[PDB]
Amino acid sequence: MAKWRCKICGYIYDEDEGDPDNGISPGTKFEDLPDDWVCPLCGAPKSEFERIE
Ligand SMILES: [Fe+3]
Repeated sequence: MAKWRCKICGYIYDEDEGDPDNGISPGTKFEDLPDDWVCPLCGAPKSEFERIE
């Protein structure tokens, strides 16, 4: 699946790994993250992410 990178801090959301610490299980698409999900490292919104893969 895709990788999305936070432009502010470089954190990569990997759809194959999800974000289990915030209740997002492996295999969840970036589009299916909650509208108000933020970068776990810097707090930037989804609008600051771009697909890198
Ligand atoms: Fe970030």
